[PDB]
Amino acid sequence: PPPSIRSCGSQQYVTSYIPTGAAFPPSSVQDMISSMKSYASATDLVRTYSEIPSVEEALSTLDRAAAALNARRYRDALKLYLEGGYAMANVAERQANPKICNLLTSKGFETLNWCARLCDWIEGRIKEKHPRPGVHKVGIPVSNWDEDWVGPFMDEEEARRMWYTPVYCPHPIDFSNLGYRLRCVETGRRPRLMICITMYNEGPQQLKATLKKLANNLAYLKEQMPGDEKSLTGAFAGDDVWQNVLVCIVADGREQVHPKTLDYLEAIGLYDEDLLTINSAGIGAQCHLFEHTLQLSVNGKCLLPIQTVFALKENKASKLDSHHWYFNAFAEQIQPEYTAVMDVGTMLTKSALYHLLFAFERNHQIGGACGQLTVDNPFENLSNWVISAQHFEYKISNILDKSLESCFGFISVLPGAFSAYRYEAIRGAPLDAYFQTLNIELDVLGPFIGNMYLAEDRILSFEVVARKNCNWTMHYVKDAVARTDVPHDLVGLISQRKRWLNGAFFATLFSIWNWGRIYSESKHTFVRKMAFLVFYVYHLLYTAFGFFLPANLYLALFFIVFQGFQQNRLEFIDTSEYSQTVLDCAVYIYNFSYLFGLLMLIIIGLGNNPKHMKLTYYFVGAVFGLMMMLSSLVGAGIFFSTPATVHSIVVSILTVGVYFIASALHGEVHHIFMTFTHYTALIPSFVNIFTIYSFCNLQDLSKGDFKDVIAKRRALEELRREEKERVENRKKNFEAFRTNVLLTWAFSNLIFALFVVYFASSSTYMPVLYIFVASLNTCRLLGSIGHWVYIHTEGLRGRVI
Amino acid sequence: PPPSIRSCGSQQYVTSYIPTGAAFPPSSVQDMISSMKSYASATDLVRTYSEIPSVEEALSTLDRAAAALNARRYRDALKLYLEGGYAMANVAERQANPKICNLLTSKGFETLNWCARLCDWIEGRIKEKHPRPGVHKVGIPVSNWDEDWVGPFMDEEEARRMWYTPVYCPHPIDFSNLGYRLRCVETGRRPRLMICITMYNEGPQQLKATLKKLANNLAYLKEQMPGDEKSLTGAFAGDDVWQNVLVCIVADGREQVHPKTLDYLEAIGLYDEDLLTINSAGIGAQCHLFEHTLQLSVNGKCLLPIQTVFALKENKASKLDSHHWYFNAFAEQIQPEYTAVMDVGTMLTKSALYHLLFAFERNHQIGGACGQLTVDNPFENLSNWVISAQHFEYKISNILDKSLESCFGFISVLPGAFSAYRYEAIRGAPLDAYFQTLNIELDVLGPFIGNMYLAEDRILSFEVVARKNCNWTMHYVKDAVARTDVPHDLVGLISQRKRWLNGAFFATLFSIWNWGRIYSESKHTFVRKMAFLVFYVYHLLYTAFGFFLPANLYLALFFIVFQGFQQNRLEFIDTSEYSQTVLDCAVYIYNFSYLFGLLMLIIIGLGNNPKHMKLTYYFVGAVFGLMMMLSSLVGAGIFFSTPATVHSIVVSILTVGVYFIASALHGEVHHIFMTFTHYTALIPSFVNIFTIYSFCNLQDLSKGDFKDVIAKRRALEELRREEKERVENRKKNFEAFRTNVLLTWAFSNLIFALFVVYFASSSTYMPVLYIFVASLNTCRLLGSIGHWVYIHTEGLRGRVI
Ligand SMILES: CC(=O)N[C@@H]1[C@@H](O)[C@H](O[C@@H]2O[C@H](CO)[C@@H](O[C@@H]3O[C@H](CO)[C@@H](O)[C@H](O)[C@H]3NC(C)=O)[C@H](O)[C@H]2NC(C)=O)[C@@H](CO)O[C@H]1O
Ligand SMILES: CC(=O)N[C@@H]1[C@@H](O)[C@H](O[C@@H]2O[C@H](CO)[C@@H](O[C@@H]3O[C@H](CO)[C@@H](O)[C@H](O)[C@H]3NC(C)=O)[C@H](O)[C@H]2NC(C)=O)[C@@H](CO)O[C@H]1O
Ligand SMILES: O=c1ccn([C@@H]2O[C@H](COP(=O)(O)OP(=O)(O)O)[C@@H](O)[C@H]2O)c(=O)[nH]1
Ligand SMILES: O=c1ccn([C@@H]2O[C@H](COP(=O)(O)OP(=O)(O)O)[C@@H](O)[C@H]2O)c(=O)[nH]1
Ligand SMILES: [Mn+2]
Ligand SMILES: [Mn+2]
Repeated sequence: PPPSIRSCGSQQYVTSYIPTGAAFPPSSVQDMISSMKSYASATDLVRTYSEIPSVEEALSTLDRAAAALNARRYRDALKLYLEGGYAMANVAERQANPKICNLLTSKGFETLNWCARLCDWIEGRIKEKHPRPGVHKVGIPVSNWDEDWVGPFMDEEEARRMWYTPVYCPHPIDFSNLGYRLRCVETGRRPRLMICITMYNEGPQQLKATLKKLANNLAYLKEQMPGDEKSLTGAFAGDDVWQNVLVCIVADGREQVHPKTLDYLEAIGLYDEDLLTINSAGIGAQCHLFEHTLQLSVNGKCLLPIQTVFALKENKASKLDSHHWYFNAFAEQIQPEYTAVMDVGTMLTKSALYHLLFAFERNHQIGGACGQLTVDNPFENLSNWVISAQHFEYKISNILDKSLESCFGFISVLPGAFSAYRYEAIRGAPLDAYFQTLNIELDVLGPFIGNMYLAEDRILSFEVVARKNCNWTMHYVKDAVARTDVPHDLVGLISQRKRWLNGAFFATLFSIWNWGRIYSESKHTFVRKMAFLVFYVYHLLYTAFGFFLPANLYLALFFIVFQGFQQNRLEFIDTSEYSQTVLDCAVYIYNFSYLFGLLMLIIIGLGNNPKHMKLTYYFVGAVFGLMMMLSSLVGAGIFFSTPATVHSIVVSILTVGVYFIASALHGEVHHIFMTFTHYTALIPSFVNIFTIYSFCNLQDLSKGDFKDVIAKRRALEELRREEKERVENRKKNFEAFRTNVLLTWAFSNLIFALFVVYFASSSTYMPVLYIFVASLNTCRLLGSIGHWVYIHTEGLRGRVI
Repeated sequence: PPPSIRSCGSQQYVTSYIPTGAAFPPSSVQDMISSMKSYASATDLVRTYSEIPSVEEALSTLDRAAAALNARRYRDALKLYLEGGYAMANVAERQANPKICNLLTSKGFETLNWCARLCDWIEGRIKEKHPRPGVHKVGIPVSNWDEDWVGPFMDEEEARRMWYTPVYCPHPIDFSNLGYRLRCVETGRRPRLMICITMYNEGPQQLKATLKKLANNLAYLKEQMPGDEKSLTGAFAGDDVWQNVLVCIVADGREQVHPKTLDYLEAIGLYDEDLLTINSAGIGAQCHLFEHTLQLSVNGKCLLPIQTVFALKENKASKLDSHHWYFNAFAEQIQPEYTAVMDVGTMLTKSALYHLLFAFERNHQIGGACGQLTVDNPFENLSNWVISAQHFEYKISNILDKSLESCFGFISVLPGAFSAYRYEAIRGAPLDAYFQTLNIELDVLGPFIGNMYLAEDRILSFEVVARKNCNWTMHYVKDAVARTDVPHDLVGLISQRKRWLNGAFFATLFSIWNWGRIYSESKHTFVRKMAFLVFYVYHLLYTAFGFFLPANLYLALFFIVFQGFQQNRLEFIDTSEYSQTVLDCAVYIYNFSYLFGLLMLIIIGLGNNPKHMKLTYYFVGAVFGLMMMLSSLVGAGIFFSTPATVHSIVVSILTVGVYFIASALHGEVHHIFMTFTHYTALIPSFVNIFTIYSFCNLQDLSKGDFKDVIAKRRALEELRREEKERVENRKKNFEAFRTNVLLTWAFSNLIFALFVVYFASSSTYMPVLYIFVASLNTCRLLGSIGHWVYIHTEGLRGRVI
């Protein structure tokens, strides 16, 4: 017996009782239903409201249909798809803009055809697996086109039409099996060189500069004459080079792309928002790819056409995911010969690609090459210290380390900007090892592999060399000069060095651990194996010395400066005078200041982000710079007051003058003279701050029934709770590992420093440090000299062998 | 002219071109539409599929309708509500269970009535603001009822029916204006005492124990005889007390409530999942409240009925939000006299509520009272050290600090478990200051107020005392013994102490800062103001001494033990012998071990969660315990070998024996004898570990068109980005503040310790420390004696004044 609940939701508050077990009489319920008439009025209103549909409602219905289809439910998907198709077909007539009307009509027809196909599939007439809407790319004219632009030759269809398609491929390896194709493959052009330009949250200026530089490089490649020994022959000839180069611009997400970048892309005819919004309504795209052959004009000069594929991912993911998409999908489809990788903003020079291709074609044994990296505008604004210090560091590191590692044909790390590979030695196992993280959950991999974040470049570099049944060796080219941009403040430098140091240390540990695979599996010449053994010994020694760097720096400064001041060993002044208070006060002040600075640095670095702590980092850097400048002045005075000796001059040469010798040999001597003073004032800051902060933030890393409803809710809740627990456990493990590593490092350094201070004197420790430093710098100088000899000789002596 | 796109979504890959500006001819489009016939087949399938609706689909449609209604869109809300109502009305007939059928029929009728009301409102016939579905509470019989249970008297309707209603109130202050009511108010009973039992992720055993203890307390209150001077008179008499007590059980979220707790609640008839799922389909409830008068039986004895309101919040929020809901909604509606707050698991004793009510009624000036807190089963399992140490700390803290602060009538912090207030001094401004965080975004409040997390109890305690135009003083009752449960391991203790120490320190700073309001605004007696001044001076001195505790502990241990060993000042052994190596080796070992331990502790505490670092914390605690035990043994030997003096014995008494004197005065002497040895072995661990880890993790804290669509998307993205930036900025500010505070604390301690070590000797520093400690302990002992005198005298001397 139903109570008086005729007005229960209408009134503000209503109380009722619902007995259980009576089940009610149906006649009373029907009488209650028939006694209410107002409902019809509401019904009429709804029937009046639903007559005219709306674009937004149709898009929402299509989105719901796509979500349901991705959820393994088809009947609701079919109903929603039919409703959306009919709604869009009705709506298309009302719109006034011809573009919008045409796009809506095409989308409606496509949706109706997909509905028919799915209905046929449900009946079992068509046998497929995981049915999806058919691929339907759309070509539209460009809004803005330059009437006055003279190029080699451009078909009207290629020149004035930009193509678009959304993709659904969840595993990019299947990008070609699902039936997707590009304009280049369809047209018959077969590019040989592919360049990937990753982009995420970047202003239009950097992209414009990169595209202009690429066009200039292509023009220079075109303009070279034939018949010369240094001229490339083959598909890279003149007047036809622009058809053999393809540029993939892989963005990282609509949510983070700078709006001005989107405006610039729309200006050059590569991104139209209306087409993206309309065509991708119900597909549920992982990415959207636009294709064009863009033409760029700067000032009064016209550049060469560039074939461009712009891929925009719906979600956000790391750069490794962008490389995954690029390499797997596009490389597997087009199958090029040389694959080049660079970041946005890397402004090349005229003669970079020519040198790279020349080296690749002539040598035939190079499994990967990298160019020299330099800072844009080093001389300009010489007042700033950080830019000059970074310029000096880039020059010295490039010359010495790259030369030495290229002599043995094993580059430790190719720069993430402007690197190149040949797509024959990285197709199989090396790429699989490159993308090991993206295919396996980090719980299975463990902490060691997981912590190798922003370091996979070294993984690929090692895998190319140690590939089984092959002998691929990396190489370094001097002339491939690429100009980047560096942070102008301390905080950005700190963050960048954090990433670089973490990746470098863990990749180096992995390489040292797995070096044996070269002898076990690879097929190299015996001389190559011996050279690799020598380089392995050198690498072990250098890593061991670099792991104990802060203690060595502290000991050197302390001993030399202060125990020459206190124990009267400075040669330009006698300190046997004074009241014995200053002599100990200097040492106490130095020790207390150093310890307090280190404590403050470690607390701040482990604690919070280094962006709001600008003043403290500036203060610590200034203190350390003053200390290092004072120590350098005292050392210079000591050296210039000593009557000099053969041992002394040999040590001084092999310790300090190796930089000047190498720079004069390679002709880059003026930069060193300009920037050595600036670099000398940041060495302790570099070592301490960067290493400590890198090791501190290592944690940072990526038609049922009621019973069915209840069971579904319980299962979903249980699964969510289990997933949350697993994520928490993984984070706990990574934090524990990073804490253990940091404790080991800090305590090893402290114990070593204390033992050396308490159980050794200056006359018994400094010779060992001098010998170690002299040995390392002598090895590096020999490597640089060997590389220069090779680069200036092998061209002429290639005729002999 | 439309291209051949008849088969575009059907095929795997289709290429087409869509010109812009032509707008297409409608005749060709219509001819293309009329040339396709297969669509009808699909249509038929949909018409066949949509005939039979489903419960889950109806619930999903209602949920979408509620979401749309909350989104200020009414037409779509009206359509979805009508569709869901019709679907549920059709579905209700098919179900077999009478309960499900009745609930579905009632929900369908309610939905249809709400649809009619909303349709009338849209036409403007009814004038309202923010229309919402009408409140409709449902009473259902309990599944399990005890046939054999003899109580005082129970109406059939009250005994055998449980009531339920979902609420929508976004601002709980409006809980009574929206028209919601409780069973107690409707029935005519007017409770006077309200008890809130917060719950979040707790096992059934704790809740069962708490309910059993509450029933025992009510029975003891009932059984007391009248006509006695110590017997309460009024609404708390016998045979009718159970009607004047209401218990609010406020959960914290369905996602985190332990399933066994839900099963237990369903067992005693307070939670039915089917009713919750069905009735709350379209309201969009912030909380769901069930009401019952539950009867509990344990073993062969039957307890007294308890009026219970169980409120379950849909989302998760802090305990402060639960108190907000409880206080505002229920206190404003019922308007009780005394409000009691306790946590789940607080097992009371028989004579707790009686003592609390007796004190409140007799004194008439107490604006809030708190009971003594103790550990359950202290003697059992005496092998464990942590439980005994916590028991000793609870006893000593309670006795001394509570007695001294109750003498001046200002308790620093009432325990979060088993506290009480009178609902006349907290109704206005004090509650507004209590809930300042929940009504104002933390950006406006700033870092200082925001960092006062888990400390609002002290805020309320201070606001009650310093209320304008009133004189309310807090009070402490000795006999209100409540037994809690304490963590058995070091890690849980560490986390709990982290929370407590953070809250305590920042609340203490706030109180010291704003103490002037008592003199400025409050209306107290002059003698009260003088007493508050004396207590303020004592509080300042104690806080100042406690801020420099680690340095004082280190100095005391170092000086006494090691500089008695090295400089031959231990009185039971002469160290003028030995080869001068041990004498300095002891000091060096002590200093190095202490510094390394502190460094490890601070790095670990700042670094990661203290749950996977169990071994390191155990090791550090063991080292510090061994050190403290050795120091205690050496000190005892020194004291017992000295020929003794009046000054020495006075210092020893006023330093150590104050604990024993106070415990013997209050009769709790056996616990101190049992647990003093265990507590002595954790003092350095307590101080260092708890303070450092508390200060390390301070960061932890809580029908449009296409152009309209594009503008909507852009606006939503911009708003989301702005919100993300604001959240990041707030987190940056809080991290910076906590880092600055930690640096200040650590560097102050280190500088003080170094200065005292280098510029002072044992004979020039220890007397000051002895004087300070003796003064503080003498003041505390005098406070305890005064409190005991008051508690044993005022009862007899109340006749005089
Ligand atoms: C730590 C050590 O032993 N030696 C230092 C070198 O590690 C360091 O070389 C730099 O290595 C990193 C590793 O990748 C390179 O980072 C890449 O940089 C490019 C261009 O700047 C960027 O596009 C990439 O994203 C980035 N890779 C990432 C983030 O994974 C960096 O280019 C190397 N620098 C050079 C000149 O090659 C050098 C650099 O100062 O210092 C040694 O001390
Ligand atoms: C740090 C200092 O100067 N003195 C210490 C006191 O702060 C501490 O007293 C404790 O204060 C906290 C503050 O609230 C109380 O925490 C509450 O505890 C109850 C029951 O355990 C719990 O229900 C509450 O949730 C919790 N409040 C929160 C989390 O905000 C604690 O009860 C107080 N302890 C006592 C016995 O009253 C004492 C305790 O050892 O130590 C002083 O050194
Ligand atoms: O989430 C991200 C962040 C960055 N990047 C790219 O990775 C590189 C980051 O380089 P970094 O900022 O270290 O140095 P930069 O060369 O940009 O100054 C750039 O090419 C970015 O576009 C990316 O693909 N995804
Ligand atoms: O998100 C939360 C976490 C805890 N609590 C309650 O707050 C108190 C936390 O007490 P704590 O864990 O510090 O000590 P306990 O007394 O529980 O051992 C308990 O009453 C919990 O039920 C809560 O309401 N919400
Ligand atoms: Mn860059
Ligand atoms: Mn508890």
